[PDB]
Amino acid sequence: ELTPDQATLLHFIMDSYNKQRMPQEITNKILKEAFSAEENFLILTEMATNHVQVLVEFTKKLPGFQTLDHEDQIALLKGSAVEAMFLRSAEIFNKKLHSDLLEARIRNSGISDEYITPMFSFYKSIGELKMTQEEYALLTAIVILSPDRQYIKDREAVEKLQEPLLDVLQKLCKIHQPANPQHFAKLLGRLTELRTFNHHHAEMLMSWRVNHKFTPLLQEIWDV
Amino acid sequence: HKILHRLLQDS
Ligand SMILES: O=c1[nH]c(-c2ccc(N3[C@@H]4CC[C@H]3C[C@@H](OCc3c(-c5c(Cl)cccc5Cl)noc3C3CC3)C4)cc2F)no1
Repeated sequence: ELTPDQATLLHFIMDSYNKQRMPQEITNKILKEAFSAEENFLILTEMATNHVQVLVEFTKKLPGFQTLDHEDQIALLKGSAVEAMFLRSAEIFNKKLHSDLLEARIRNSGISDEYITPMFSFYKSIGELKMTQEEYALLTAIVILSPDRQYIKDREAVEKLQEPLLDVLQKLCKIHQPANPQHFAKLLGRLTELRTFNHHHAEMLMSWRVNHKFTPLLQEIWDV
Repeated sequence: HKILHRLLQDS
């Protein structure tokens, strides 16, 4: 039982989310270039800073995000970008159609083996959920509008913007999957798992830093 | 955090 308001809120988010387009001269670099660790780190940097450009140009389109504290709305992206990059990469790695090449480049880009194992454990775990593109898009928007983010002053104001998305996603889990009432519970469990990755991601950067060169935009979100 | 505010509120 979805409403026409939710249906039009889902429609906006989806077409806001399907507008993501990996530029051709980056996506073809994955195969055409060599797999040296420095070259792997170079490509991964470009994809990261590009998806951040994608991410801001999908977040500002979120209904009501612009109507918030300038300092707090900035804080949302600071704490949601890593989790939204994990969620977008998890979708591409479990999509059925080059995923295998990028994985090899991530594994051979200078990351400590302490962070590889949880990363692909998460990717595998997300894959078993068999999420639709609607669930990936709503989950990304839910992840951004989080009330319990750090350095947040108006926590109650964010609640008003998140609750409807959770309301929409919860209906979809009950509508499209009645043969499994834990699908919604397992969906929300991934946001919990993303927090772990978000917080021990700066250590992954640290190892990458004590060795390289980040873009100013990437330095501007991850505090480098 | 200049570029994020700059990349925000754009036509
Ligand atoms: O339309 C589309 N979108 C895409 C597409 C979108 C996103 C991605 N990943 C790439 C690029 C963005 C995102 C996450 C990851 O970022 C690289 C990345 C990460 C990282 C990782 Cl290592 C795992 C999880 C989260 C993060 Cl922050 N941490 O640092 C980097 C860069 C600095 C070297 C790999 C890969 C893609 F192919 N492809 O087609």
